[PDB]
Amino acid sequence: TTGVNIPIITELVNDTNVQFLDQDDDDDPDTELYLTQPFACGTAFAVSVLDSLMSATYFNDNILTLIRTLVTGGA
Amino acid sequence: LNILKTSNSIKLVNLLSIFISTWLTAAGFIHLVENSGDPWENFQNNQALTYWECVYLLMVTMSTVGYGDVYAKTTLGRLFMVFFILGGLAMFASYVPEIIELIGNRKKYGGSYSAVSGRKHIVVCGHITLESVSNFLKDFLHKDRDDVNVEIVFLHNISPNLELEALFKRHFTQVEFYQGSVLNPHDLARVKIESADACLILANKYCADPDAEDASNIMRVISIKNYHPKIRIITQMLQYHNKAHLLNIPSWNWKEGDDAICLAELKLGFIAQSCLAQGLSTMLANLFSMRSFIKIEEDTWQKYYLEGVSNEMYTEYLSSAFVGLSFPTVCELCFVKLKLLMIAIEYKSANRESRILINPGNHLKIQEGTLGFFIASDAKEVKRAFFYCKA
Amino acid sequence: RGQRMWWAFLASSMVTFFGGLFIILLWRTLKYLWTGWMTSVKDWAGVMISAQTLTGRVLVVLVFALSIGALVIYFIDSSNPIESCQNFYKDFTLQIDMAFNVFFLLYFGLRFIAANDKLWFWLEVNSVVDFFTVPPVFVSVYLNRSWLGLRFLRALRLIQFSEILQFLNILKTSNSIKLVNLLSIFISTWLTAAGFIHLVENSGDPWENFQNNQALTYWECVYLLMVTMSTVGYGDVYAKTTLGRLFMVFFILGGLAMFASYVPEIIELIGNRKKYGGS
Ligand SMILES: CC(C)CCC[C@@H](C)[C@H]1CC[C@H]2[C@@H]3CC=C4C[C@@H](OC(=O)CCC(=O)O)CC[C@]4(C)[C@H]3CC[C@]12C
Ligand SMILES: CC(C)CCC[C@@H](C)[C@H]1CC[C@H]2[C@@H]3CC=C4C[C@@H](OC(=O)CCC(=O)O)CC[C@]4(C)[C@H]3CC[C@]12C
Ligand SMILES: CC(C)CCC[C@@H](C)[C@H]1CC[C@H]2[C@@H]3CC=C4C[C@@H](OC(=O)CCC(=O)O)CC[C@]4(C)[C@H]3CC[C@]12C
Ligand SMILES: CC(C)CCC[C@@H](C)[C@H]1CC[C@H]2[C@@H]3CC=C4C[C@@H](OC(=O)CCC(=O)O)CC[C@]4(C)[C@H]3CC[C@]12C
Ligand SMILES: CC(C)CCC[C@@H](C)[C@H]1CC[C@H]2[C@@H]3CC=C4C[C@@H](OC(=O)CCC(=O)O)CC[C@]4(C)[C@H]3CC[C@]12C
Ligand SMILES: CC(C)CCC[C@@H](C)[C@H]1CC[C@H]2[C@@H]3CC=C4C[C@@H](OC(=O)CCC(=O)O)CC[C@]4(C)[C@H]3CC[C@]12C
Ligand SMILES: CC(C)CCC[C@@H](C)[C@H]1CC[C@H]2[C@@H]3CC=C4C[C@@H](OC(=O)CCC(=O)O)CC[C@]4(C)[C@H]3CC[C@]12C
Ligand SMILES: CC(C)CCC[C@@H](C)[C@H]1CC[C@H]2[C@@H]3CC=C4C[C@@H](OC(=O)CCC(=O)O)CC[C@]4(C)[C@H]3CC[C@]12C
Ligand SMILES: Oc1cc(NCCCCCN2CCOCC2)ccc1Oc1c(F)c(F)c(C(F)(F)F)c(F)c1F
Ligand SMILES: Oc1cc(NCCCCCN2CCOCC2)ccc1Oc1c(F)c(F)c(C(F)(F)F)c(F)c1F
Ligand SMILES: [Ca+2]
Ligand SMILES: [Ca+2]
Ligand SMILES: [K+]
Ligand SMILES: [K+]
Ligand SMILES: [Mg+2]
Repeated sequence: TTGVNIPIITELVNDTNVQFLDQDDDDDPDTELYLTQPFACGTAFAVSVLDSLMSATYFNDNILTLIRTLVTGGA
Repeated sequence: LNILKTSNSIKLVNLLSIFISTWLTAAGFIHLVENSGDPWENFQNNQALTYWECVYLLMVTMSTVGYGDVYAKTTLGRLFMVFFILGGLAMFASYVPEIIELIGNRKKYGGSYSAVSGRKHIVVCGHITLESVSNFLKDFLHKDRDDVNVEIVFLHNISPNLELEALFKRHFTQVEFYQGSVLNPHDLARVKIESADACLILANKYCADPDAEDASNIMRVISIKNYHPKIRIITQMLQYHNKAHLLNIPSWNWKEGDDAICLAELKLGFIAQSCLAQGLSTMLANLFSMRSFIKIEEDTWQKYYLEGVSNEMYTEYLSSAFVGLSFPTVCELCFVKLKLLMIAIEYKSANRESRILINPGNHLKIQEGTLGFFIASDAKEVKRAFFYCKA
Repeated sequence: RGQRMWWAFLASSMVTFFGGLFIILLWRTLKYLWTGWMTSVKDWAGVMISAQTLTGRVLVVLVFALSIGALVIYFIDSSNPIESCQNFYKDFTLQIDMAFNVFFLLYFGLRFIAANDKLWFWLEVNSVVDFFTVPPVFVSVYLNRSWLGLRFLRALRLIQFSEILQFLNILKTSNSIKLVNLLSIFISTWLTAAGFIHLVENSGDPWENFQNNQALTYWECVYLLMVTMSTVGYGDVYAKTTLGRLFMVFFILGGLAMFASYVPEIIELIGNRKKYGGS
């Protein structure tokens, strides 16, 4: 067959390039990253989305512990 | 109140407010002191001035014009004038130019491009500079071509300088400029790309790294094709192996016409061909540069070399009179009669097929509206063919 | 003498510029609410406006010459009183002048056709100066009496030299263009400001029924403006009327920056010689 169904995960350093990853997408440089089709399909990823982790850590006591256990498998 | 968000607006408002406030306040103080008198002299020293006159007095003093038509006469007035001369002159010297500078940041090349019904147009983007633009225009609008109607529309990211402006003025009718960028999917609509004949992409041949330029051009191509699926595109490229990346675009249909030019491949090809017969490279490279006839009298080799370079290569269909004929017969007949050199013809079929030179009998004239290549002085002379009746 | 007719000439220019603005704005809105041979005509006018053809070349030069010619007429007329009556058939002037303004009217028509957005063409400096200079001549020839109103704006046509020179393909480098732009702008501003001061000063204040007029000549006005713009300010000659002072304030705000930023650049651009060239 063809190679359109191959799962792919990619990491970007500048978010605005996300418009190029897909062809049947409604590209526009105004919508935030969390609305673009590649993100909501769980295909792209950028470090920029983790800036929000600061404030969430301060209010709730020990979220950071929970995330590490759930992700890195053993803390 | 969120009315001011940017930086230039804040700077401008601050300067204006401070300047006007200082001016009016000092004028008021002079008005008071002058209309009244000095107290110790029992207010016997008064002078008559209106507020507007006081405003006028200060502007002359700050500017240093010093007309001397009106001036303060009281002790307090003179004292205040001395201290204000020490103070406000620096403000006037270093504020007015700032405001004059901040106003006047107008982008001259906004706006869009109206579309004219019944007339095609193209759009050009990429590495734009004086030399490239001049060469491109000089070749594109040459008169040896048949009369043309297309309108060129540039689109770049850096505002032009004076010489380039002068060039645009000299071609005021056929050339228009706009400022923007291809990657922004608003500028494309702003230049009405959805109804355009084609889209060229110049490239910077003299680059530091060939691969970065290729990546940038591929990005431009994918953005344009994303905006509009079906549009002719012509692109320059700097490495041979990078050409394969173009085929990965899902809608790059070269079969319907989408051509890429690889400079390295063509250069090496010309040189290699010259390795067989000398001078072939310089003889071929003159068949694509539109030049007119030049006549000289002094009997030097230039007198013949220029007659040589006056030629170009064109293409046109063939008259119906050549149905059942052999390629050699057709070629020699065209030569002797029309003074035209017919080098090669394509073969119409279910698939694309072009033959260079054909022996007789092997391939008679198909006469299926066949297309033939030619060499001539200008496009006008080629139309002598396709009209060949029994005249 | 008699009743002053200055109101008519000022009226004729005003109604044209606003009336033209109204009809164009209305017609655009009308088409919004309700919802080729023309192209060929526009193309011919554009070719004629530029210097593509021989016929284009001759027309532009005439505009260059007649722009100077109209200005010289203004200098001569400055000496005459502000309001006066004359016979059209008797005087050599006002007949040459009438001829010139016919030509400027036509060249306005061709320039109008080739524009893209008629509104932003209408709101252009050359268009507005033509609006304020042309109709008064016809009004004057009809009424047989003339007023020296706003005629000083003819000096503003010197701006277009930098462009009607490039069209002929004479300026090519990046220094001659800079120099020509600076010179033309500077001289035009200076002369037009002098003309306005002349008008306002020789005429009186209107509400005071022209009882505070001060007598000045055009050269004196030019000299006054140069002295002020250089921030020297002798006390011998100065504006006295209210409108004069009011204009002088804003001109002090602008022209000082103009002069102090332009003169050094011109001085530097000239004199860029190769002191050791030769053979
Ligand atoms: C506004 C603030 C900063 C206070 C400023 C105070 C001083 C700078 C001024 C304000 C009032 C002035 C006084 C106003 C009036 C007089 C009367 C004057 O004598 C007369 O007019 C005749 C005798 C009389 O009137 O009794 C002598 C100066 C003196 C004391 C002035 C001296 C200077 C004074 C104190
Ligand atoms: C530094 C700024 C903030 C204030 C400056 C104030 C001075 C300009 C004033 C304040 C008090 C004034 C003095 C107050 C009173 C007199 C007496 C006066 O003598 C007379 O004319 C006799 C009759 C009378 O006393 O009025 C002569 C001026 C003099 C010295 C004045 C001179 C001007 C002075 C020093
Ligand atoms: C350059 C811009 C930003 C500021 C210019 C400031 C001055 C040149 C002008 C602006 C407003 C003018 C004022 C507007 C209105 C009046 C009221 C006017 O009142 C009368 O005419 C009444 C006289 C009477 O009742 O006897 C007197 C002049 C005055 C103070 C004007 C004085 C001169 C002012 C301060
Ligand atoms: C802010 C800009 C657009 C205009 C600034 C000026 C205006 C606000 C006008 C409105 C009222 C005018 C004033 C009305 C009356 C007079 C009295 C008039 O008295 C005289 O003729 C005195 C003798 C002389 O001026 O030579 C002088 C001008 C003046 C102050 C006018 C100056 C200009 C003013 C302030
Ligand atoms: C190249 C162009 C821009 C002209 C540049 C020079 C002008 C500014 C000068 C040159 C000769 C001058 C003229 C020379 C002599 C006279 C006659 C002179 O006559 C009177 O004084 C008449 C008095 C009267 O009867 O009312 C009036 C000024 C005038 C027209 C001058 C007006 C200004 C002129 C046109
Ligand atoms: C800068 C732009 C907005 C133009 C502004 C023009 C006004 C300042 C002028 C134009 C017409 C002038 C008016 C024209 C004629 C008159 C009649 C004039 O009265 C007389 O002619 C006789 C009065 C008497 O019998 O004493 C008084 C001034 C006034 C209203 C003038 C006041 C000033 C006006 C409005
Ligand atoms: C906004 C720009 C483009 C133009 C600004 C024009 C103003 C400077 C002019 C327009 C009308 C003028 C006013 C028209 C008439 C008068 C009445 C005039 O007084 C009289 O005629 C009689 C006074 C008395 O009774 O003694 C004093 C000047 C004044 C206020 C003028 C002051 C200056 C004004 C405001
Ligand atoms: C630098 C090149 C382009 C030559 C420029 C020539 C002008 C600067 C000359 C030519 C004719 C001259 C004018 C010829 C005659 C007169 C009338 C003359 O009348 C008087 O003497 C009035 C009373 C006085 O001011 O003493 C004043 C100077 C003036 C305007 C002259 C001003 C200077 C002008 C315009
Ligand atoms: O100047 C002043 C004006 C007044 N107003 C009344 C004037 C009446 C005049 C009557 N005349 C009738 C006939 O002619 C027309 C007028 C009062 C005190 C003054 O004295 C000041 C002073 F000495 C001083 F030093 C300072 C400061 F700068 F220090 F603050 C001041 F602010 C002052 F006000
Ligand atoms: O200036 C003006 C002049 C005249 N006629 C002058 C002749 C008067 C009669 C003959 N004179 C009598 C005695 O003296 C000597 C001979 C009429 C109205 C005017 O009013 C203007 C105005 F108020 C204004 F504001 C503006 C501007 F600001 F818009 F520019 C103007 F352009 C104006 F023209
Ligand atoms: Ca996309
Ligand atoms: Ca040729
Ligand atoms: K000074
Ligand atoms: K002085
Ligand atoms: Mg055009």
